[PDB]
Amino acid sequence: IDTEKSQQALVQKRHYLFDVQRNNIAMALEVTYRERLYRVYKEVKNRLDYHISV
Amino acid sequence: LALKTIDWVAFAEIIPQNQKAIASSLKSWNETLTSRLAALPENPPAIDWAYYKANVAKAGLVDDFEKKFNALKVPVPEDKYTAQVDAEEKEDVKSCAEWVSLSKARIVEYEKEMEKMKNLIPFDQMTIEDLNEAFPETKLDKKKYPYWPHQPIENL
Repeated sequence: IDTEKSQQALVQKRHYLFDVQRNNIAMALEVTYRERLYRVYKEVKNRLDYHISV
Repeated sequence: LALKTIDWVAFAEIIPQNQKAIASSLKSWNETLTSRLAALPENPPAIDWAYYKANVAKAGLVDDFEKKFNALKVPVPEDKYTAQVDAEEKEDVKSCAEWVSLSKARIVEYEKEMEKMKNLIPFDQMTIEDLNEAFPETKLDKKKYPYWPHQPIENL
């Protein structure tokens, strides 16, 4: 009986794998978005200050 | 960016033994994304033209460059992945809901059996037939041993 109950508790906690998949996907796409932001920002400022420096 | 609360070895209790590497690989990737988002801020620090208009000697190049900047659409990434894992999770919820239902049937089946074994008449009243009914392992095999004593003489 107690083994059955423990199995029930584990299979209750089951959903963490799926929500971790969720978290990883969300974080990955957010990181990519902010990386694009900084890519374009950095490079246009690079062109601008290239002109300034020359 | 909304995130979900997470315990970690609570996530390892539920992971089967066929995909441990996959599991803690996703764990490592999670940590990579933790530190990486924690590092850089949300938005880039916008830039002032006064330092860029009073400096560049080119004709309006500051203004049109930064106009293209302030008139630029950066491609927002799209999920295309949370829905499928959400549906997978729903399906698994179904599967293990029915698993636990079956095992609840088994719970109270076991508890019925335990109430039976708890309601056994004292042994000094029990006949060999009743002991056999309450411990069916003691039933002498009248097929592999059809003749008295109905068991191997070593156990006899």
